[PDB]
Amino acid sequence: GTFTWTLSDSEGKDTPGGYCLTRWMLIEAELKCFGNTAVAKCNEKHDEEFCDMLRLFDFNKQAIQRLKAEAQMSIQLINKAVNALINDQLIMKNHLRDIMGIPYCNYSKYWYLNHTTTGRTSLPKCWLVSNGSYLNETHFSDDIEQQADNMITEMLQKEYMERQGK
Amino acid sequence: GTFTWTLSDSEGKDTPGGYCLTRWMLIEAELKCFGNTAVAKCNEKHDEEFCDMLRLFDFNKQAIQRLKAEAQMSIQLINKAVNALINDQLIMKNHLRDIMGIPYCNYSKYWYLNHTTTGRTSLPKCWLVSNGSYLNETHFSDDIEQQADNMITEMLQKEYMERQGK
Amino acid sequence: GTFTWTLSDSEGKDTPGGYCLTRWMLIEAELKCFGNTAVAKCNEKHDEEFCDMLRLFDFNKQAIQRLKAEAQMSIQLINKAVNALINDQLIMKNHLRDIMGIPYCNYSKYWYLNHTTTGRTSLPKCWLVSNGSYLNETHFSDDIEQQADNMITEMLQKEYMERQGK
Amino acid sequence: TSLYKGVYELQTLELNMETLNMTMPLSCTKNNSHHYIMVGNETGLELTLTNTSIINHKFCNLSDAHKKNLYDHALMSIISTFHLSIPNFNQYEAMSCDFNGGKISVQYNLSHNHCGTVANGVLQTFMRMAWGGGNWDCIMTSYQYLIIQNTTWEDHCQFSRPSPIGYLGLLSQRTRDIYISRRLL
Amino acid sequence: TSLYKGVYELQTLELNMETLNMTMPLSCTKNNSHHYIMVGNETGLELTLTNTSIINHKFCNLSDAHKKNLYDHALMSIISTFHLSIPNFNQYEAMSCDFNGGKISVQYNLSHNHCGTVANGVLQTFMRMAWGGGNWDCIMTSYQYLIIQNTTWEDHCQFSRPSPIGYLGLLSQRTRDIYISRRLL
Amino acid sequence: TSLYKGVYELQTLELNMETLNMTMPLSCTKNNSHHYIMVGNETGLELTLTNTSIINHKFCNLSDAHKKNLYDHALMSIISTFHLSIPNFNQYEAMSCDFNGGKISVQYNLSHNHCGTVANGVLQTFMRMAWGGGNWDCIMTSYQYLIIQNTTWEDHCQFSRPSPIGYLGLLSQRTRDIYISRRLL
Ligand SMILES: *[C@@H]1O[C@H](CO[C@@H]2O[C@@H](C)[C@@H](O)[C@@H](O)[C@@H]2O)[C@@H](O[C@@H]2O[C@H](CO)[C@@H](O[C@@H]3O[C@H](CO[C@H]4O[C@H](CO)[C@@H](O)[C@H](O)[C@@H]4O)[C@@H](O)[C@H](O)[C@@H]3O)[C@H](O)[C@H]2NC(C)=O)[C@H](O)[C@H]1NC(C)=O
Ligand SMILES: *[C@@H]1O[C@H](CO[C@@H]2O[C@@H](C)[C@@H](O)[C@@H](O)[C@@H]2O)[C@@H](O[C@@H]2O[C@H](CO)[C@@H](O[C@@H]3O[C@H](CO[C@H]4O[C@H](CO)[C@@H](O)[C@H](O)[C@@H]4O)[C@@H](O)[C@H](O)[C@@H]3O)[C@H](O)[C@H]2NC(C)=O)[C@H](O)[C@H]1NC(C)=O
Ligand SMILES: *[C@@H]1O[C@H](CO)[C@@H](O[C@@H]2O[C@H](CO)[C@@H](O[C@@H]3O[C@H](CO)[C@@H](O)[C@H](O[C@H]4O[C@H](CO)[C@@H](O)[C@H](O)[C@@H]4O)[C@@H]3O)[C@H](O)[C@H]2NC(C)=O)[C@H](O)[C@H]1NC(C)=O
Ligand SMILES: *[C@@H]1O[C@H](CO)[C@@H](O[C@@H]2O[C@H](CO)[C@@H](O[C@@H]3O[C@H](CO)[C@@H](O)[C@H](O[C@H]4O[C@H](CO)[C@@H](O)[C@H](O)[C@@H]4O)[C@@H]3O)[C@H](O)[C@H]2NC(C)=O)[C@H](O)[C@H]1NC(C)=O
Ligand SMILES: *[C@@H]1O[C@H](CO)[C@@H](O[C@@H]2O[C@H](CO)[C@@H](O[C@@H]3O[C@H](CO)[C@@H](O)[C@H](O[C@H]4O[C@H](CO)[C@@H](O)[C@H](O)[C@@H]4O)[C@@H]3O)[C@H](O)[C@H]2NC(C)=O)[C@H](O)[C@H]1NC(C)=O
Ligand SMILES: *[C@@H]1O[C@H](CO)[C@@H](O[C@@H]2O[C@H](CO)[C@@H](O[C@@H]3O[C@H](CO)[C@@H](O)[C@H](O)[C@@H]3O)[C@H](O)[C@H]2NC(C)=O)[C@H](O)[C@H]1NC(C)=O
Ligand SMILES: *[C@@H]1O[C@H](CO)[C@@H](O[C@@H]2O[C@H](CO)[C@@H](O[C@@H]3O[C@H](CO)[C@@H](O)[C@H](O)[C@@H]3O)[C@H](O)[C@H]2NC(C)=O)[C@H](O)[C@H]1NC(C)=O
Ligand SMILES: *[C@@H]1O[C@H](CO)[C@@H](O[C@@H]2O[C@H](CO)[C@@H](O[C@@H]3O[C@H](CO)[C@@H](O)[C@H](O)[C@@H]3O)[C@H](O)[C@H]2NC(C)=O)[C@H](O)[C@H]1NC(C)=O
Ligand SMILES: *[C@@H]1O[C@H](CO)[C@@H](O[C@@H]2O[C@H](CO)[C@@H](O[C@@H]3O[C@H](CO)[C@@H](O)[C@H](O)[C@@H]3O)[C@H](O)[C@H]2NC(C)=O)[C@H](O)[C@H]1NC(C)=O
Ligand SMILES: *[C@@H]1O[C@H](CO)[C@@H](O[C@@H]2O[C@H](CO)[C@@H](O[C@@H]3O[C@H](CO)[C@@H](O)[C@H](O)[C@@H]3O)[C@H](O)[C@H]2NC(C)=O)[C@H](O)[C@H]1NC(C)=O
Ligand SMILES: *[C@@H]1O[C@H](CO[C@@H]2O[C@@H](C)[C@@H](O)[C@@H](O)[C@@H]2O)[C@@H](O[C@@H]2O[C@H](CO)[C@@H](O)[C@H](O)[C@H]2NC(C)=O)[C@H](O)[C@H]1NC(C)=O
Ligand SMILES: *[C@@H]1O[C@H](CO[C@@H]2O[C@@H](C)[C@@H](O)[C@@H](O)[C@@H]2O)[C@@H](O[C@@H]2O[C@H](CO)[C@@H](O)[C@H](O)[C@H]2NC(C)=O)[C@H](O)[C@H]1NC(C)=O
Ligand SMILES: *[C@@H]1O[C@H](CO)[C@@H](O)[C@H](O)[C@H]1NC(C)=O
Ligand SMILES: *[C@@H]1O[C@H](CO)[C@@H](O)[C@H](O)[C@H]1NC(C)=O
Ligand SMILES: *[C@@H]1O[C@H](CO)[C@@H](O)[C@H](O)[C@H]1NC(C)=O
Ligand SMILES: *[C@@H]1O[C@H](CO)[C@@H](O)[C@H](O)[C@H]1NC(C)=O
Ligand SMILES: *[C@@H]1O[C@H](CO)[C@@H](O)[C@H](O)[C@H]1NC(C)=O
Ligand SMILES: *[C@@H]1O[C@H](CO)[C@@H](O)[C@H](O)[C@H]1NC(C)=O
Ligand SMILES: *[C@@H]1O[C@H](CO)[C@@H](O)[C@H](O)[C@H]1NC(C)=O
Repeated sequence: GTFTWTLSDSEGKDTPGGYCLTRWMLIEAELKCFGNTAVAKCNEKHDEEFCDMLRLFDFNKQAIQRLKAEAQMSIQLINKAVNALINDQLIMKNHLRDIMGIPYCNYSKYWYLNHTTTGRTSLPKCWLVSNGSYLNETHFSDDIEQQADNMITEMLQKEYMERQGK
Repeated sequence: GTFTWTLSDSEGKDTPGGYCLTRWMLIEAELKCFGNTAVAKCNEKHDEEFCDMLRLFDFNKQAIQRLKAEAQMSIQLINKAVNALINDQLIMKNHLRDIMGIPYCNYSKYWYLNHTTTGRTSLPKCWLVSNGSYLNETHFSDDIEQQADNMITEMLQKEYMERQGK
Repeated sequence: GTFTWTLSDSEGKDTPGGYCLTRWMLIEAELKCFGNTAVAKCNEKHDEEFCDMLRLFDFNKQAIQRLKAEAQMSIQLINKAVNALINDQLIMKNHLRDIMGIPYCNYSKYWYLNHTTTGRTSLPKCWLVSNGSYLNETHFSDDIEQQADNMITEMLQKEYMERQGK
Repeated sequence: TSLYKGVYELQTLELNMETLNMTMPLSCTKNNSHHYIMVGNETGLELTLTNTSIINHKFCNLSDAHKKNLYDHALMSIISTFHLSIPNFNQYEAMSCDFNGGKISVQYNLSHNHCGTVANGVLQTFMRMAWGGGNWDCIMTSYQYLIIQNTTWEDHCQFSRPSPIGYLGLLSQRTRDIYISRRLL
Repeated sequence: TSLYKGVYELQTLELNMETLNMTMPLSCTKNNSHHYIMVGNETGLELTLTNTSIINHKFCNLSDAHKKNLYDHALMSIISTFHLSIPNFNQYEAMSCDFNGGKISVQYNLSHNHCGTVANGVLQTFMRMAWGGGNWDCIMTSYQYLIIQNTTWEDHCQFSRPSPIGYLGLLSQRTRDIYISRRLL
Repeated sequence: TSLYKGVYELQTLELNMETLNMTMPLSCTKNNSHHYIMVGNETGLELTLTNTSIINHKFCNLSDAHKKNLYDHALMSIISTFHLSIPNFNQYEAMSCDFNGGKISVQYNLSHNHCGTVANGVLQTFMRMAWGGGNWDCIMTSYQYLIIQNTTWEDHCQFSRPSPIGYLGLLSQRTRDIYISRRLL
């Protein structure tokens, strides 16, 4: 089947219907909140590793808050929830790329763009690894440029629709 | 994988490419025909319980009509078709919400908006239950409001593009 | 889960972001290149048999190129990649149509429209078979007209949005 | 009578799932302890939570039942799905059976961390199968036995409407959490 | 020659799927009764519907065959997938085998209501695996036996084109409808 | 310091997946030979590639372990998933175990086409399980044994960060490539 977990409402009011990653979920121990535009894509896309990690973390939080946690683990819970949370085929794809020598995502590191002035961002995409090291930025700069292009096209089209409505 | 069953053509001509639920399939023993807009969402949405029940009912009717039905049951047929018919992960999500004390769907009851003047409707959404009873309307009125807003925005965009083409 | 294999970049520069089928993959032993527009549908659609066969062929080529091919076969490799490459439920649906006497796809033959002047084409759809023979062209001409109308509407909307941007 | 945005009247519908009876099994709940799964209009399974056991031996002669081939194939399929869906089942003594004459009777002894017991896995599977009404997802009851017996059709669905959802959902749970018992499966 | 909307000529293509031979099995049909699944250009399995049995014993020494480890691993995997895909198989005597020297010979005795039989289940799995050629979805044929033997590559695909679709589709069917034969799997 | 299109700054983040410890297992790599899968903050499994065997008998008393019911259920589940994920495992003597007192000790003897051997399947499954960085996808190493024993918590993740991805991905691999060893499963 397909993933189904709905993300819980973001604590931060800056992103009313978005999502916030707290200081504990990140290595740099800061707060990073992503807007409604990026998080809405997570409801329809099937190949965004970041949206699967978001669903995993949100499931973790909800389980910790609504169920009585004990140190002894309920392996069964994750065994039943896994396919409701993530696409295991994404994992298989990254494995196949690994064994074929293509750079692959190991779910640790992600990059995204920031529109300094406004603070709006894009949906983070995985920083691929290859030969035991992270790809150099110059090796995937075309994808970053393409992401910028998408962020432009979509914004102009929304503004046009706005003009249409007024 | 993903569901694939195409809905059969609606008997009622009022909804040319929509779908009609006859008096036998409903508790209110009436005929309810849904338009092209609502049924088109069922081909691409993954979290609409109603579209999974529609696929189940359509499979049932078609099997009853093209195969010689007998009282002894062919569990095998539904066993093989199930994942082609419904997203079992939707079921898993409703189970997880149930065990977490979150209001959940029992696939029994659905609500939708009706535009009296035109007769157009929205895609029915499951009426959630919690603590053994159906949610009071005031508890999820925000979702109904959201549905009205989306049906408005989409209608406006279609009218604009129409204006554009002419 | 859902398929995830990204198509490799087309060798032919005529279709910058499309895909090309070489002379070996076709019975008519010619080269057929499809543009980026048609191939982009393959990333989001779940019921396009042609996009599943494309993923199969692309996996075949990539496996032959990056792995040391030997005559003894590694069935395990395809066993693990299958659900990452194709929707097995599409197959199940075609099986169910077969056993119900409904025309079905046997993944052999595909039809598409060609805009002679420009060379742009549509995404091929499976040529259905029934009672041991291919359907006569007159039996599904309505679907071809539907495809032409949809291609017209989408084209008109792209030029309108162009006009919008300028 | 409820008007939204001044032009959208709110309306409801409820599906009569009973009409699916010929193409999928329908589960329902009579009360807390008694649940049913009907297959067609002629046969089904009664699931009872009870303190009164009906089997007093340690046998479950599945292979003899298969060879004799007297049971109803659909009911045995359902039983197999149920058993294969139990998580972490590792006490074969907890399950006893009677298949003589083609009937299907299976009894789970639930008597005894309480979470890592046969009772919890069995009760979770039962909750999934009827889906009609501890730490983490853990379930505990006061019942000493779960009994599954064949039955004829009757209008049992007083507490919840018949539905195939539990069974269809459970279909994917099969073998998902079984243990290895030998090196060569 | 066939113009639509005035400016769109209708064109077709047919895929040569035989080129997938090195990465996935290819199945094809010789005639109504005979079907094949080839693995690469060297070896494969011949499936024959026939009244003429080739095995006259009741043994199937799978464990000993695993012990000796002389068979082709891909062919044994395919055999396992086929057998695990049969719905409701409950007559182990209906399947007999010979594996001495690494050969693969498997024979299903299909002789016998006709819907609820081993014949039907075996025939549905075979029908899915080759895509060639009762109540509900039930199938019956006049053949008394289905025989599976290893074979060498030869151009056998006279009736249908080679295709991986049957095998790939059957992969998900594995163990979906098997029965429990003991309490601890 | 990296400006794109003059207005877009490229920034990065890294998730601390270790924080998932309470709801899913976390695997990490110490070095080439040693990898670990921890369950919570108290227990886990140490996986070692080695020339030094620790078991010198041919027993694996799985049924007795189930009957005795002294082991950690989560660890047994992980062991079961690992074993059921091995493709084409067909030499049961190559796997030996010790479970007395609730301990877990599992030893795969990798000594010996080289591709169609237990060593290759076990090593691919192990590589998948930790995923910490021959022909086709075939794997060969110089180690003679893979030993899996329980262990207590310590900071082991010097080479790779802890991650649940390998286990979760392997969950779907279960039973996908197991052989049939009898006619009635
Ligand atoms: C579930 O199956 C068991 C076991 O079935 C037996 O074993 C299997 C493998 C097949 O070979 C079956 O044919 C066997 O029956 C059944 O228990 C057995 O029940 C039968 C029928 O009542 C018993 O046979 C009778 O037992 C009496 C004497 O028993 C003594 O001697 C025997 C032989 O030395 C010995 O095994 C037993 O322990 C006693 O010492 C007597 O009435 C009569 O002569 C006849 O032999 C048989 O003994 C039982 N076996 C055991 C191990 O107790 C269950 O009945 C069956 N249950 C259901 C619900 O079907
Ligand atoms: C599939 O496997 C069966 C069973 O194999 C036996 O059991 C397995 C578990 C292993 O222990 C094997 O080593 C066993 O052989 C095979 O049948 C056996 O074939 C062998 C070889 O031909 C037979 O051994 C010969 O049998 C003759 C005498 O048999 C009589 O005495 C024995 C012992 O008391 C008795 O078991 C048998 O019933 C007869 O009463 C004789 O030629 C010679 O001395 C030798 O012992 C063996 O008897 C067979 N077993 C049985 C139970 O019949 C199948 O051949 C094999 N088939 C295939 C296709 O591979
Ligand atoms: C999902 O959960 C919902 C919410 O709990 C649940 O709705 C409940 O369904 C039951 C069963 O239909 C309703 O109980 C009925 O109520 C009255 C008063 O007793 C009677 O109509 C019914 O009893 C008669 O009919 C039965 C069936 O024919 C006979 O067996 C019986 O002898 C009587 O003749 C029955 O008790 C209950 O009222 C609702 N609850 C609400 C709040 O409406 C729904 O069924 C669940 N869906 C599924 C598929 O499980
Ligand atoms: C999907 O369905 C279609 C339609 O039913 C089906 O097409 C059939 O394919 C077979 C196999 O390719 C065709 O059989 C050919 O028929 C002609 C006429 O006799 C012959 O030229 C061919 O013989 C050649 O090939 C043989 C095998 O390689 C050689 O032994 C021989 O020497 C020749 O070289 C061959 O028999 C058949 O004509 C079509 N039918 C139609 C109506 O087109 C197709 O196979 C199905 N696909 C799948 C994957 O199941
Ligand atoms: C995804 O791939 C990346 C790139 O390969 C990989 O990043 C690597 O992670 C390891 C483990 O964190 C890093 O190794 C660290 O390097 C330094 C120098 O040794 C130290 O900070 C670390 O050692 C200390 O911390 C450890 C963890 O607490 C302790 O166990 C240890 O005793 C020390 O206190 C550690 O060795 C490595 O530098 C990076 N590589 C790069 C290029 O950044 C990442 O782990 C992969 N993720 C997954 C989930 O596979
Ligand atoms: C369901 O499981 C319970 C719990 O195991 C079973 O009750 C148990 O019954 C056995 C005998 O079958 C009792 O063991 C005996 O008890 C006394 C000493 O306590 C003595 O007679 C013997 O030495 C032997 O140990 C056991 O105590 C008892 N456990 C209880 C009551 O908690 C029950 O029989 C099972 N039911 C079925 C239908 O299988
Ligand atoms: C089984 O499928 C494989 C893979 O598609 C086929 O092998 C391929 O066969 C073609 C046709 O002979 C080879 O192309 C030719 O190769 C050389 C140059 O490399 C030259 O003769 C031609 O210009 C042409 O390109 C192709 O290389 C070959 N690939 C490999 C990896 O060997 C094989 O033919 C199929 N077998 C059958 C019986 O159909
Ligand atoms: C394939 O299956 C058929 C049907 O089961 C097998 O034929 C059966 O063979 C047995 C003996 O092995 C016959 O039983 C005997 O029949 C007579 C009385 O009818 C008598 O000699 C004995 O008392 C015993 O009952 C059985 O009748 C027969 N069934 C038929 C013909 O329908 C057949 O042997 C199997 N093929 C192979 C290759 O094993
Ligand atoms: C395994 O992961 C869990 C979940 O992330 C960790 O437990 C959590 O640990 C954090 C950091 O110590 C706790 O946050 C702190 O809690 C209190 C207030 O509640 C206070 O000291 C700080 O303001 C901070 O918020 C968090 O509460 C705790 N969660 C639970 C449910 O206990 C755990 O530390 C991780 N284990 C390992 C070995 O890393
Ligand atoms: C792991 O597997 C290896 C390879 O099978 C085991 O070594 C093998 O040990 C057996 C005895 O247990 C040796 O067989 C004997 O060898 C000589 C003649 O070569 C003679 O004493 C007997 O007639 C018998 O055949 C076998 O050669 C040997 N294989 C090797 C060294 O490659 C090893 O014991 C296993 N490890 C554990 C811990 O069980
Ligand atoms: C069914 O019986 C149990 C008690 O079973 C008894 O105790 C077991 C431990 C074992 O020894 C059995 O053989 C015995 O028959 C009832 O549990 C009681 O429930 C009440 C109400 O919740 C509670 O106050 C008591 O403490 C419980 N007693 C024990 C011993 O746990 C249970 O209620 C019975 N179920 C029904 C529906 O009546
Ligand atoms: C672990 O030991 C192997 C050798 O194992 C021996 O040979 C086997 C065939 C079998 O008989 C075992 O019981 C024996 O113990 C080491 O493999 C050697 O590796 C080096 C370096 O790669 C290579 O040059 C040698 O040819 C290998 N020897 C053989 C016999 O293949 C391996 O390196 C050892 N690993 C460690 C970590 O010490
Ligand atoms: C790692 O090695 C492979 C060959 O093993 C090589 O193709 C690749 O370029 C190397 N990685 C980098 C980042 O250069
Ligand atoms: C049902 O009961 C739970 C506690 O058992 C309570 O938290 C919940 O709010 C109740 N549901 C409703 C809708 O009031
Ligand atoms: C094939 O034959 C069946 C009856 O055998 C018939 O119903 C069907 O219509 C035929 N096929 C076509 C395409 O007409
Ligand atoms: C199928 O072909 C085989 C092999 O030539 C032949 O023996 C058999 O008679 C054919 N079967 C039918 C039903 O025509
Ligand atoms: C079947 O396999 C065996 C073992 O390799 C071989 O000797 C035999 O020739 C094969 N049989 C056929 C008919 O090809
Ligand atoms: C890997 O780490 C272990 C544990 O500290 C150590 O014993 C072993 O020497 C290391 N192996 C290698 C190859 O460095
Ligand atoms: C693990 O965490 C629990 C709280 O969840 C705490 O009681 C325990 O001491 C921790 N164990 C270790 C070894 O740090």
